[PDB]
Amino acid sequence: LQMENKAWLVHRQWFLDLPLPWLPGADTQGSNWIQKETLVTFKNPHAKKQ
Amino acid sequence: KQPATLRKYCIEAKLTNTTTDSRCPTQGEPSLNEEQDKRFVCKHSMVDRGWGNGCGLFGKGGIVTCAMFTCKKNMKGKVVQPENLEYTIVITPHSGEEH
Amino acid sequence: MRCIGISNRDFVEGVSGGSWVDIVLEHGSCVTTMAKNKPTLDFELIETEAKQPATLRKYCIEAKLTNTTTDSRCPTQGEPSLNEEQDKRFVCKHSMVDRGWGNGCGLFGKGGIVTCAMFTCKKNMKGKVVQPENLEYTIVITPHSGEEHAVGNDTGKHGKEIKITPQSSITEAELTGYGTVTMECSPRTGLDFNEMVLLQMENKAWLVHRQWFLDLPLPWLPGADTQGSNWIQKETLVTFKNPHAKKQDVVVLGSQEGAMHTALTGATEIQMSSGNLLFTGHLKCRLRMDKLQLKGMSYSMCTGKFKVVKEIAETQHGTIVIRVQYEGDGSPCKIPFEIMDLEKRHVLGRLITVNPIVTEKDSPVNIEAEPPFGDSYIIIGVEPGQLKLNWFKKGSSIGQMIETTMRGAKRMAILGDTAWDFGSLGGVFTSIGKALHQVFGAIYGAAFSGVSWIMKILIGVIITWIGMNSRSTSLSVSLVLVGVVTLYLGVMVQA
Amino acid sequence: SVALVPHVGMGLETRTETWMSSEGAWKHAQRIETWILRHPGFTIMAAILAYTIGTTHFQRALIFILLTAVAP
Amino acid sequence: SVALVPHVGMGLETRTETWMSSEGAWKHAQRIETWILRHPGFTIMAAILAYTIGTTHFQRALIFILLTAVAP
Amino acid sequence: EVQLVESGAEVKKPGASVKVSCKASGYTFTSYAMHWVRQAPGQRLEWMGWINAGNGNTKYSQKFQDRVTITRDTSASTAYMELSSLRSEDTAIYYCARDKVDDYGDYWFPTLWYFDYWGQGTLVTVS
Amino acid sequence: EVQLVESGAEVKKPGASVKVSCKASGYTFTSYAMHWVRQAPGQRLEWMGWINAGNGNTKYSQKFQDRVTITRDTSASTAYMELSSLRSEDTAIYYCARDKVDDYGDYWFPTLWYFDYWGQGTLVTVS
Amino acid sequence: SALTQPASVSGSPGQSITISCTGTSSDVGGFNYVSWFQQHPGKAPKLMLYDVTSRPSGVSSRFSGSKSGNTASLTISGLQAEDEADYYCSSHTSRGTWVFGGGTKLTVL
Amino acid sequence: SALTQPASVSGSPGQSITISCTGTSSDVGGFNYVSWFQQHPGKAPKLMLYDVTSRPSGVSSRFSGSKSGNTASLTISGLQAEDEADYYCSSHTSRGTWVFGGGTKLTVL
Ligand SMILES: *[C@@H]1O[C@H](CO)[C@@H](O)[C@H](O)[C@H]1NC(C)=O
Ligand SMILES: *[C@@H]1O[C@H](CO)[C@@H](O)[C@H](O)[C@H]1NC(C)=O
Ligand SMILES: *[C@@H]1O[C@H](CO)[C@@H](O)[C@H](O)[C@H]1NC(C)=O
Repeated sequence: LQMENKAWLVHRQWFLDLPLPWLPGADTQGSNWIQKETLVTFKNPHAKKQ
Repeated sequence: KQPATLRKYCIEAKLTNTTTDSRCPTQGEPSLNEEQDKRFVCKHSMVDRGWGNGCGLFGKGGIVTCAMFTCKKNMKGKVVQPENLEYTIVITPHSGEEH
Repeated sequence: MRCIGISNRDFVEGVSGGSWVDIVLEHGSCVTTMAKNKPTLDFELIETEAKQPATLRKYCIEAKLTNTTTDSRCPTQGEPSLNEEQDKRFVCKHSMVDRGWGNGCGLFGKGGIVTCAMFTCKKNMKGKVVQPENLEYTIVITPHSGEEHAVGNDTGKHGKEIKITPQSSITEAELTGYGTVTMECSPRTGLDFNEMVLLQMENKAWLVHRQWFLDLPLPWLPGADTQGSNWIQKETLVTFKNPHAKKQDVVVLGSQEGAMHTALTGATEIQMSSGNLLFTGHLKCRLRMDKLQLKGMSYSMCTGKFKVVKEIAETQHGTIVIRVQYEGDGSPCKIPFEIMDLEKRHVLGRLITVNPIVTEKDSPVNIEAEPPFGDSYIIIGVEPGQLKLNWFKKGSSIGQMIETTMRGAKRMAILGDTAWDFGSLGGVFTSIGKALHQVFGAIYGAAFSGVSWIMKILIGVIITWIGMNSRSTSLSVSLVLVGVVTLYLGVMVQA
Repeated sequence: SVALVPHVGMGLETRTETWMSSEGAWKHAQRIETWILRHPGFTIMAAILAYTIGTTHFQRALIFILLTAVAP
Repeated sequence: SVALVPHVGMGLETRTETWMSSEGAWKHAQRIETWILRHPGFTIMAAILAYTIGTTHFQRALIFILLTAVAP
Repeated sequence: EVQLVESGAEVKKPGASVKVSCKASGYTFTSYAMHWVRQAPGQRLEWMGWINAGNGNTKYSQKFQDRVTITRDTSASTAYMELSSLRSEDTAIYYCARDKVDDYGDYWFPTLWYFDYWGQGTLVTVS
Repeated sequence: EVQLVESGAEVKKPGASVKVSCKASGYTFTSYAMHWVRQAPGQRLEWMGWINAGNGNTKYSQKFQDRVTITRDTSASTAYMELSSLRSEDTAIYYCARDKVDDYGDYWFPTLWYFDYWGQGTLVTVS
Repeated sequence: SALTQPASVSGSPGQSITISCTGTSSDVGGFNYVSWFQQHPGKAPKLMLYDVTSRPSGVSSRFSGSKSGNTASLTISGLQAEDEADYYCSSHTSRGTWVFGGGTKLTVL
Repeated sequence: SALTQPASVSGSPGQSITISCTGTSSDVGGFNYVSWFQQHPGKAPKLMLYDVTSRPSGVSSRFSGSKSGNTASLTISGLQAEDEADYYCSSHTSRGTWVFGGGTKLTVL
């Protein structure tokens, strides 16, 4: 794994189950993030607009 | 020696192009052309409607909201097969030798 | 009018005792008042701002570390000492490296090391306490005037917005045509500040608990502090890497913006963008109604031939809303609206827009009334050219009272003891159930706190089982008020 | 870190919805249920250790639920 | 969120210390005790529930520590 | 008693940026919205406006997305629109229009009596 | 009924030691506080003097911390104020003050009606 | 992206003239926001009729409206020669946007 | 360590003039130690306001003060011809020092 300028050594079954929007590795332009629901939240207050 | 990424996550994203589409209570769910675009995030909820919303029928009309998911920080994870994994070991004897 | 179409609103009938009634109204609900006389009104909060805030404790979401200097000394010779350890911007840690002749010290032992790194915040997150004075509720009052195109009408100049504070007073409003109305409110008992910290991110804001806000694991800094560089709990945002017994190094630990947006689960969002506008909570209001003119007495009846100009349309809670329009002459006059049944004798099914009135023009009026739970005729005039509209309201047999039992119980779940301030001095029953709900809710409050969605259900299962096995008639003691009530509370939380 | 103790039981809840109603009401349950399906041996071991303690069925079920629920 | 499931009990460790040794080793033991000193009511009531169901002292202590642990 | 007035700017060569104002009066400006309607000379009205409020939100008009921008002002009670890179079809008269904002300040549902009072118009010219 | 007269200074040199006194009479001097403040002409009142008391304590003003030394006396019922190491901006007008002390002797908490009476102004120069 | 009211209508002063707008169910077939504007050839128009049938104060008691599904109509009972104006329309769509009518003028002689 | 009142204000005899001072969260906005001093050009200054609003003896009950957060207002009603003084501000801080205003100039014509 690699952050901005850091790097860890984790095993893959932990890595694949992170609740976070992922994308298949070897690709060009993203535009197809998979589980986008874990880094947005939708607010519906008072049963009015969301 | 030769890694290749298998899955990249996103750490910090941003949202642009927020759209919505509302509909009357007993006319079913709305639909947008942004809903089946995979770079938009969508969910179906419902708001309450009436004569003060220009609607009629006084019920709970459906609603969507769509917003373009745009990443700007990545957490990529590389992988290596167990070949091309090059160790380095030093060999040194107890010679009487300074430093 | 402006209440029709808003979900989970409620009606109150009665001005009994004197000429007053106690209502408590949230931001979501919209309470409608009725009497034997005394024309109907629609109340709800729209706005609640804290005027003048003052910061309590600034925290540190994101930091950076510069100017790393380390210092390490020989084994069995004291501790290291560095010039920038005197300053308290720098963060420090003593640890043990091992040393020898190759490190150039002698004695072959495990020596000391320090590392310094100065701390620089670049993303703040401050919380602002307000005292229960100087905060300004805004309550809107709209009568059922039957004015044209004003129903569900949450916008537009149609009612009276009066702004009450604890600085304020009786705050009476002369809403024209109908007289004055006075609201003796309690703007202190309801939302219970001095446990609230008006938290603030970059462009967001929450209403969090005080004691929760104080013990957060972020590095903090006291409120009134220019030159915000003396961060106090810097140890929880940097980590000291000493992987082997070789030398050590410092790294900062990212941004807890997303890590706190998970921490702010369950905290109700407010809006600190231009003024600290809250949209949370309730406001108990004693409402007395002894100067409400009715605006439609001293007018004669009609001669008939109305014209329905928008279709009869039921709302939630089973009330129709029609829109008719007078044709003829003698335009300031009453309306012969009455709902009755098949076979046409019994008048049954009351009104909510009591005394409908044609207000002197050819402007259509809006009439809300509650039909019975079956077939009914809705008659809109007198014998030359009346309107007999047929109607059928669904169900509503005993499902209505078993529905308002559940909804009254959820009002006792959202509100605490304040849900007993929804009626007008029951006396022998209301004023004692208030206190018993304050002691049952009081010893329920000093328990089950911090306990989540699931664990309330789990303790409900445990008390239910212990009650269902125990003896000496403690079954009803341990199931009814604790073993089942904590299950219902276990379902009706996490709003 | 700060993402623990997630500000749940404080009082302070009203008829308005919170910041993460329905995105945090079921994340704990599906978090431990996706924990069990990737570490089942602790569920077998906690089953047999909870079975041999507490010689009634409800104490066995309670210690099984709690010993499964402690491990994140 | 992602700040749970913290990659602890899955082997892979060596003599070299981890990303958080001596920091992420006592943080689940501090915030429980902070929650005890800041919410005593579920501690007394959990002691009464643990003392009620449970025959031996070991089961009462076990259900007490587990009910104390499952709450945040 | 409620007047919406504008400021007429006529000659602007194609390719440049043209700016139009809206001096509002008669009401508290932060609680009412402000639309912008374009009428090409002699034919159909057209909806340019982005739904300003007391906070400053907009609405993404698809035909007028990346050519025009909008600007509010709280102190002088004025709304501003900035059309950049105009053409010989972007020359027209420009109308402002007023709608009222929800009780929360979130202008999303309009009022049923939208477009109450308008401004007198600003004709522009290209060469 | 309360008047605070001062002592005047004719002409000084930058680097020398100017000195100004205050003959306070009409009230009890042994249990009140005495400040000293400098006013450049048309400028900010620079608070020079410190929190004198019955024992003459100090509170170090940051801009004048290592360049002024003040004393007092009780047998003459006066207060002392002398400023060594002058320069070409210290030439200004001086004033006095009055404030009551807490009954336990210590004076850090000031009272609500501070600066009751003032001096009359003694102008200093440089050459 | 428009409504399709006709080009021009006419009529003798004294009789009724219907001006009708046709649109999809995004704005008119579901919602009740279908307003009616007129402009005289001096300058800027005036809000003349509300949602379906309602009118502003000062509108001369004879302009009427209806909506028959995907089509809303504007009739003028008792025509006079003052009402020669460019009749327009407006509709709040389901997307949140407003659309307008194609443009209808009126002659009396 | 300073105060930010405007350097010059004006007003005819009969209308009201207000002078604000922005202070930090330790000297003005937190504590109720806010004073106001005018100064004649030939006379030493004199006490004019107490802690926030209250007054000594002497001055004739016209001057009212207020604190609106971090701003401290000096309201003057009914101006005269002998009030062309230099209305300074004052604040006892949190650490123990006294800060002062820069200066206001007042005229009538
Ligand atoms: C979003 O709006 C921006 C406006 O600058 C522009 O990129 C484009 O019109 C939109 N992008 C979409 C819809 O992908
Ligand atoms: C911190 O680093 C910068 C650049 O390396 C340097 O200019 C500055 O003096 C350093 N701070 C201290 C206190 O030495
Ligand atoms: C302590 O006070 C003396 C008084 O002259 C001053 O010179 C010195 O700088 C002060 N020390 C600090 C650390 O401020």
